[PDB]
Amino acid sequence: NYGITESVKTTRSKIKIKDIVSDVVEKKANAIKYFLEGEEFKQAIVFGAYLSGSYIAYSLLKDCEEVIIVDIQPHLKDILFNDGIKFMDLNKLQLELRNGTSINPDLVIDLTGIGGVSPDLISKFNPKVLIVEDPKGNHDKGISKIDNTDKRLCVGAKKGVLKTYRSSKFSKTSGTMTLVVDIIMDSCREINELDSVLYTIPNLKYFEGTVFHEKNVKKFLTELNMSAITVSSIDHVEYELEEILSKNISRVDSFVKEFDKLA
Amino acid sequence: MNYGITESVKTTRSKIKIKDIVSDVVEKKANAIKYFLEGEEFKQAIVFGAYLSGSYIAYSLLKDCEEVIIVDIQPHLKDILFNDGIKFMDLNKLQLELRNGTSINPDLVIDLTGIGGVSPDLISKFNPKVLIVEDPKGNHDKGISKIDNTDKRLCVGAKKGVLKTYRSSKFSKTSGTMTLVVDIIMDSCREINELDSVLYTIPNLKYFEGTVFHEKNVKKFLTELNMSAITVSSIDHVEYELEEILSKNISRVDSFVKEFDKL
Amino acid sequence: NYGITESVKTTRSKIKIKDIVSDVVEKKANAIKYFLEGEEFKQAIVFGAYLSGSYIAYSLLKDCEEVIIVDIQPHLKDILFNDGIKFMDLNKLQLELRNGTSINPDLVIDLTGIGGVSPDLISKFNPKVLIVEDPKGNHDKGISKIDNTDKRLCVGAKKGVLKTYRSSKFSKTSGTMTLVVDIIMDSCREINELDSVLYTIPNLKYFEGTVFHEKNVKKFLTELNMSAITVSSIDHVEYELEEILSKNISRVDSFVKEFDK
Amino acid sequence: NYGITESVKTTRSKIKIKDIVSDVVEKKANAIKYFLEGEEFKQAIVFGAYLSGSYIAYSLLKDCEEVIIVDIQPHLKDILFNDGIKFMDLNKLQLELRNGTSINPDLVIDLTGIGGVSPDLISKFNPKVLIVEDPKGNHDKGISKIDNTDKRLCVGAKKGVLKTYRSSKFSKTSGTMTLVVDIIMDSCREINELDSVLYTIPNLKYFEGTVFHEKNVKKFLTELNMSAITVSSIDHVEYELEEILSKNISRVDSFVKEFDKLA
Ligand SMILES: Nc1ncnc2c1ncn2[C@@H]1O[C@H](CSCC[C@H](N)C(=O)O)[C@@H](O)[C@H]1O
Ligand SMILES: Nc1ncnc2c1ncn2[C@@H]1O[C@H](CSCC[C@H](N)C(=O)O)[C@@H](O)[C@H]1O
Ligand SMILES: Nc1ncnc2c1ncn2[C@@H]1O[C@H](CSCC[C@H](N)C(=O)O)[C@@H](O)[C@H]1O
Ligand SMILES: Nc1ncnc2c1ncn2[C@@H]1O[C@H](CSCC[C@H](N)C(=O)O)[C@@H](O)[C@H]1O
Ligand SMILES: Cc1c(O)cc(O)nc1CC(=O)O
Ligand SMILES: Cc1c(O)cc(O)nc1CC(=O)O
Ligand SMILES: Cc1c(O)cc(O)nc1CC(=O)O
Ligand SMILES: Cc1c(O)cc(O)nc1CC(=O)O
Repeated sequence: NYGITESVKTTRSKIKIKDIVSDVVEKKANAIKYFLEGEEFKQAIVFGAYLSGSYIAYSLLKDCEEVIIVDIQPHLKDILFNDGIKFMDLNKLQLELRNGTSINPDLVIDLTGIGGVSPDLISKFNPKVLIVEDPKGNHDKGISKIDNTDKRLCVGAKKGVLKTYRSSKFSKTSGTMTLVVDIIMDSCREINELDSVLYTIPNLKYFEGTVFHEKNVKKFLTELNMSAITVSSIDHVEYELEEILSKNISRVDSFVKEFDKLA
Repeated sequence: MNYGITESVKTTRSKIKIKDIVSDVVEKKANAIKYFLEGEEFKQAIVFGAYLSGSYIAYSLLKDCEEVIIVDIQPHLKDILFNDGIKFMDLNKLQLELRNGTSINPDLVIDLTGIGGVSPDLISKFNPKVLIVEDPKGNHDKGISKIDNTDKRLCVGAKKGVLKTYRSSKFSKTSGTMTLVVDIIMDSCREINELDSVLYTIPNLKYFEGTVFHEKNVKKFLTELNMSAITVSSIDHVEYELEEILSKNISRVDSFVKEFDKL
Repeated sequence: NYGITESVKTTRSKIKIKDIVSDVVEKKANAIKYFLEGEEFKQAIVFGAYLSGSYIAYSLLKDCEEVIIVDIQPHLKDILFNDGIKFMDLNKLQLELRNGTSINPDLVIDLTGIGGVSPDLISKFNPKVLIVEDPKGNHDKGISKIDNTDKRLCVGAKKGVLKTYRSSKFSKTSGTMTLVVDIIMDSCREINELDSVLYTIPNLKYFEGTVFHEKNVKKFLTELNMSAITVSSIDHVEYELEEILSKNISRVDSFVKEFDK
Repeated sequence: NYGITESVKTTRSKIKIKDIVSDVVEKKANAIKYFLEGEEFKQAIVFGAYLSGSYIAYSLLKDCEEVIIVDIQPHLKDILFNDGIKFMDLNKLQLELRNGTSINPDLVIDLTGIGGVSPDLISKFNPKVLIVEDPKGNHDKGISKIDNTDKRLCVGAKKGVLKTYRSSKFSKTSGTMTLVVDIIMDSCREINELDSVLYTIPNLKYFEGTVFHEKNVKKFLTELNMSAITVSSIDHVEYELEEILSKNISRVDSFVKEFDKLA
């Protein structure tokens, strides 16, 4: 399409924010898959539905008979896309733990990160495998101080820490939201330098507010259908726009590092 | 300022709104013109290009100009004018009145249309005391220089001037108010993200130009500008630094009319 | 080609600082050539021997019968590589201008920039063509304040301003040195992001000091033979290193903008 | 000092490369000091004299009766400034281990990083404390692949990993040379943006080559006495130049992260 006049072009990227989220959640899910080495489980409990928790739970359905997503926010059941996954709010979980025997997972995954699940609640399980997502990205004193990932690695015969970074680029956290935003912002800066570009728009907003303040998952999902970037230019930049975004998405590297505990 | 996903993370929306950035930029352009005019009074001022800075620049000319007329190829842009003292004419109505009338004979002509805008031929039909042409070019870009014809538009007026707007020490592709606002926001984000404890920084941007020229909805566009320029997720307070970074980037904008002497 | 151990490689760029200087001076000389449209001159006077002036004077020898380089520093005669170019210091030029008739150029080119040639000295000529190099690059208030390029365009039937920028990149001035330094620095940042790179070294120093403080052109020319960049990496980066540098050299765009009457 | 004419000022930074090196080696030595909690040792063995190793060995003399620096390069004995530090080449250490009993350290520190000490040689010791310097900085696939820091933490009752990063900035390694170079380069970017600056020169060269190819420590030490940055500007920037460098040096954060065997 054209801009203000036919002398300027407007190009909306084919890559949408949801395609960026998808690629990142998938890398996290594949990092977990690789660490699990094809092991099968009777009951998997995943803490934290947003943002990568939903796909990671879907990915566990193949080798896990029962997959339970647990979240402190009951409205996050709406972020699950597959009915095979069971959703439990934190109160219902804690209630069932005390007055029941149905909760005894062999796989526990903590994806809550900063200010999330307490090591105390994790200590109530005895799984074969414990995976804790490390929210820390590149160095930041403020984030390191509030982080307690090591304290959460208190159960499981096998323990692992899910780490996610961008090769050659700086990111403050390993969070899917942070990574998507950083991939978009870095692509923007390089796209603006392409010949004939007037300006580059990253189609961003505080998406996290839609999910946790407005409590509207449906609206949040609609907001992710937006082109990641919109560019105003004199010449065609469509090909270079997709290449810069794809290259930045490809920088994402996710892996589970085994936390050695001999006893 | 509010909590994010949990009480361990804060969300800070900047006090500075996108409209405050737009306002500061348009005002710098209007003051650059004011300074160049040296208090000279005019009977009829014609301003080509209502969007984005033309609206305020026309309002600023009302003091020393008896009649101020905004001319735009888009008739719906009459909605971007905020003062009823500014007369609005579409390009057809102007061209018609020029041929079959004598009411159009301005002593002050201002072309703010930039890229793919007013033709030097239409400018040649006037004989003002002062001609000011806004140069859309920012920092060097071959694609933009090729399409630019600012020098060809400086064909009339006893006194000629070129309105130039740049960001001191920073790169911008154009002098456009939209380009500058976007670049100020993006550069502020880059620096804000480096503050200690910041997780991620969101520039609240979108293709605002599309709302004005594709959707043809000025009202919606104006509402979209009321949004905070930046939203930050952090562990610690960044509210004061967030405003300081933005203010410093807004201050980098330098607008001036360079006299194009001729005899 | 190994570093501290055989597990790390050291790669010195094939492109030398002199190759970057050469490419930038040639772009400036070609910008002037295109503006002159093949016009022939009897006497060309070029103010400012360092850094592009030397090559620009050499490039004028084809269409100019006499080419004179003028400079406030007499030792800069050493930066001229062709004996066909005549060298005069600023004092000798001013003396001859006042008490003589041998100086009456039809082509005047001012390349001194910041704190250089006075509009008063330029006003003493009546050439067919005048070219003033604009030292300003991208926007900077401090540099704009001290700049007086417009005041120097006071003579010549045809006037032009030599402008040089880097497309899509920020540079404070249009000066050859600054452009070489900025090309090197920007290449280094992108090279550091290549996979397996540990660190990237721009082989820079205050080269200007060797020329104007130490007053040693020979040493300065030897200093330019160094590789522009040295990289420590686990994997091969030879070709990417040359591609990033070449792309940054290619961003340089020089042109003479005609100043009407 | 002036430049080409008196209209331009040349400013050489008061901060020398050696001062930036000093701040980085000292932070590493203080990170180790803090981790050791004042514990005293009979024999400390430090692998890798260059670059931070020499000062780290000097810092251990207070609480260690015997401090031995071990290096694969015999000429690196020249980088040690204090005669109290005993120097042994790699061959001499391995020979004495097999045909002797004088080598039985209670403190082992591996600072060799990439392509350095083999876990096999580390396995030959039985110290009270083992500290392995992690050479990895922020994420890079190539560097992570060649890194084997975890495999080197095979001995010691107490294990620690010395990590060094730049808060909010990207660095490929934790190496003293990499950090100094990155601090200088980042300071240049910001210094170049100061008003009136024409250009900024980082006074860098391949210093590592002087030490390992030319095998001249003396020359290397002389090369570090140079000002870190030289700036050409119209106005005074002395105070800002030192402030930008100091702020970048301050971003360096070194710490030993404990690895608990719990056995
Ligand atoms: N104690 C707790 N128990 C269960 N869920 C929690 C929790 N504390 C926070 N959460 C939930 O966990 C999520 C924290 S955000 C996690 C981001 C995720 N690691 C990613 O990279 O996408 C939110 O859905 C929040 O509501
Ligand atoms: N030939 C013409 N005559 C009158 N108005 C025109 C025109 N071509 C474009 N325009 C109008 O001029 C504007 C071009 S956008 C101008 C951007 C402006 N310089 C700024 O910095 O804000 C739009 O309002 C457009 O509709
Ligand atoms: N008044 C004057 N007359 C003649 N030469 C001068 C002068 N003032 C300065 N110079 C010389 O002009 C040069 C200024 S350096 C300018 C940089 C050059 N435009 C480039 O891009 O390479 C120096 O060689 C200096 O000795
Ligand atoms: N197997 C080995 N045994 C002992 N020293 C070694 C070694 N391999 C390399 N070295 C030495 O250890 C140093 C590796 S350089 C590591 C850089 C250091 N971590 C810093 O940040 O300053 C060099 O001096 C090298 O000669
Ligand atoms: C990673 C992360 C987290 O674990 C908790 C929180 O509140 N915010 C983030 C940032 C993000 O979601 O990207
Ligand atoms: C400057 C400018 C212009 O003159 C014409 C156009 O279509 N777009 C822009 C960019 C902008 O408005 O910022
Ligand atoms: C451009 C320029 C100049 O006009 C005068 C001076 O002294 N230094 C420079 C910088 C440079 O040589 O690049
Ligand atoms: C850290 C490091 C290392 O462990 C091995 C090597 O060859 N180079 C470096 C880089 C540096 O010294 O910064």
